Amino acid sequence: LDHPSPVIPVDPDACILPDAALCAFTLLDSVLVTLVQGPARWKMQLFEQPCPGEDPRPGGQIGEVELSSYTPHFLPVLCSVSPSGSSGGFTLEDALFGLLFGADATLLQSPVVLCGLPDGQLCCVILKALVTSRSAPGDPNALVKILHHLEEPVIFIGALKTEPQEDVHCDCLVAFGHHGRMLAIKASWDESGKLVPELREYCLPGPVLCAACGGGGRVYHSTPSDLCVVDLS
Amino acid sequence: CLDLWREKNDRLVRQAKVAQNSGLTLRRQQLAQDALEGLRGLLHSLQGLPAAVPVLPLELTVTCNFIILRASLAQGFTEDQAQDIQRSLERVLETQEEQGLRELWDSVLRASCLLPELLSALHRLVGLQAALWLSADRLGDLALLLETLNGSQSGASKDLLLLLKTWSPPAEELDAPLTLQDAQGLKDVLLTAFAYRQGLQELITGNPDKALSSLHEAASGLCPRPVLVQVYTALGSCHRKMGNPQRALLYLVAALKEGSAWGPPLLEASRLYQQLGDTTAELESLELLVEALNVPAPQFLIEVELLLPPPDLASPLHCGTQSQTKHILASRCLQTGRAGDAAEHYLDLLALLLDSSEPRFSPPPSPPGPCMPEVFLEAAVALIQAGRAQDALTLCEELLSRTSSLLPKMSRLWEDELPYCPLWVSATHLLQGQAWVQLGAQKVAISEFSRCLELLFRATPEEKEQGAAFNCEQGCKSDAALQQLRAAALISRGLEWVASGQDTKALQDFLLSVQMCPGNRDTYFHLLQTLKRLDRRDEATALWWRLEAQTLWSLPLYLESYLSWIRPSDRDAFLEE
Ligand SMILES: [Zn+2]
Repeated sequence: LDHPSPVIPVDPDACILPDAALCAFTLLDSVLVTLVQGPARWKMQLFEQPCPGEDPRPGGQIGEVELSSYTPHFLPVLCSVSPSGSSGGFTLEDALFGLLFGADATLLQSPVVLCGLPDGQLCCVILKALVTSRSAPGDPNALVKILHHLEEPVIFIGALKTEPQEDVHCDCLVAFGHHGRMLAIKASWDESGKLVPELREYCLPGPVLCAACGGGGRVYHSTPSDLCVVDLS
Repeated sequence: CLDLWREKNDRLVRQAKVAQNSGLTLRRQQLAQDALEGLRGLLHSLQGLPAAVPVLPLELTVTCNFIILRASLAQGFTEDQAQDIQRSLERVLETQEEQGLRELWDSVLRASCLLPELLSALHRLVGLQAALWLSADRLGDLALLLETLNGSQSGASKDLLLLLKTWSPPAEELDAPLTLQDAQGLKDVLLTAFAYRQGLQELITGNPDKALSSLHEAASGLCPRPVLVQVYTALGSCHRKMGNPQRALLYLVAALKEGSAWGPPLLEASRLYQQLGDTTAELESLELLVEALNVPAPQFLIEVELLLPPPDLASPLHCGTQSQTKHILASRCLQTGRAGDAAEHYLDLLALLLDSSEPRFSPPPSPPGPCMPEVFLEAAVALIQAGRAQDALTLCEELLSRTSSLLPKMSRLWEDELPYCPLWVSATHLLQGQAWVQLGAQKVAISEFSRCLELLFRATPEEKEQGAAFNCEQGCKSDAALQQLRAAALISRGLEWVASGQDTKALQDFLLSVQMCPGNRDTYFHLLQTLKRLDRRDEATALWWRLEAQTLWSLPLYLESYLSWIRPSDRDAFLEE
């Protein structure tokens, strides 16, 4: 951003990993999870990213996978969901973390990556579990799993502090369809002395166009008519 | 006009080859993608024409250089290249003389049997699409195509290897528009690559004798060192299966020497020493392999690696990462009875997995292995047998600390099959008990055993009604694991009533264990010892008869090692008394 007419064209010297088929990508602390359209089956990749201020490099690919469920305008979306105790993403709270990603993720204290795809279904992949090689190829049916099948494309995934009563230990999971199926999840531990998941498929109006998250369970979304707002708090 | 297009083709081929030979990781791919856009735009320009005679062998030279540099960059064949072949094939067909590739090829090869002087490019195009069918595993109709290319009366030869041997390259490739690679360079590649693939496929299906031939064929000829290494290791695997130890070792040593990547050799070595029973050498191979795996160019050309398949689990060339093998070592160390050492390894494993924030990630064991709570439990079992029980409590307590939020709230405790608890939680109370036994605390021991027993009966672990996570599929679901663990904790309790001098309560627990697993015999030793102490005759003989009426499948490892640990050596001697 220092970067020693006010317009400045970029020279291809600045290009890093020109994979030229990559549809979406996100970042965590020291890692650069990307997601690249191959042929029919889309494949997630995972790179290093050198922590010291050097030539800004990717490094050599730690891992890949194949999102076997996806067989194709709408780019997919990625979200990091690290837990508390372990970053551009969202940190969940431990009870929820444990409900959704299980003991493995809890114990390794592993970030998790939620990919919503234009297909609709929204799959998660554990990073620590995603280390592979040419002698050790990443097994899809084991390594990538699928929370929920929205019927419709996916626009936004987030997390919210309901019960507010930067590092906020969110409690709520939000997904959002193009056509306006919102879906929220939260942890209960109700009724049997057992942890249970709270599903809600709400149904807002409209084609939704964008979404964000504001202090305390409010979700600013934008139908084609006007900037609307929803509260879960 | 065709002079300019051909000069352009020559320029982009020269550019691609300069990129291949020299450069760094970026500038290589930058010039390569520039050349790729060039050949794409030139293919569109050439397809702009109706394909007459003099544009054809240029269009095909472009098409060949395009699919080549496409798959070399994409790093794998696919179907876009096959459809571009179909395009070039319709361009051949509509010039001189629709349904599917086989009959299309038969008609285009019929047109080549009319001999237009472009057979050097047609055979190269056949080479590329044969490579495509091979990497896509479309072996049957590929034999049909090459059988149509060569004489038809050699059709009884269904085996592909002889078919690729008879398939000649058509010409010395005279001064045509320049190309990146010749049909001979494809011939050598297709031979070794199919031979390799076929050898491994026959290997997995239990013909490690027939495999040797195919692999020697794959060895003799064009064989890049990386695959020569994998071949040798496969030969070591074939020898290990047949029986011949010394040839096996010889192949493995050769593979180590030639190789810069000597993991799968040392894994096969270890599986060999396991066959011979040289446990110390086995462990030493794996010990070496860990230090080995501590250490971690793509040419614009079609090589073998692009064609070789990613390996499976049955292969001898499946070698996981440092962490999945440090777990193999520690598992075999615990399986053997070197528990002091096993404790050190397991603390190094958990150190890798949980001190993983900064460096490159070290993964937990694969799914067919243990889940991550079973790794902590095996760790605790190992430190218990080492005589380090005060550490196996800080282990179990840390496991229940990090997963508190998962554990049930035990309000069902008041209300007392329906509620849910995974086995690894019960098992932790069981081990946390046996830990107190070894430190000599009768009260809290019987307490902890009882808590485990409660969780096993007033809850079900196999509640796969609601799929809430990455649940444990296999290790913490097995009914054999549940019944053996029930019996284990009942026994582990019964002996504490005996140690404290409450033999009637002990008797009750051993009876229940007998009711649960009547084919374990650890139960019976303890039961018959008690009845022989108190009221020998009738009940003792009655249970002999039960045993002789009676007279392991897939347990988890932490449970196997706990049972092998508590059981007494003088069992069958007493069982024959
Ligand atoms: Zn398990």
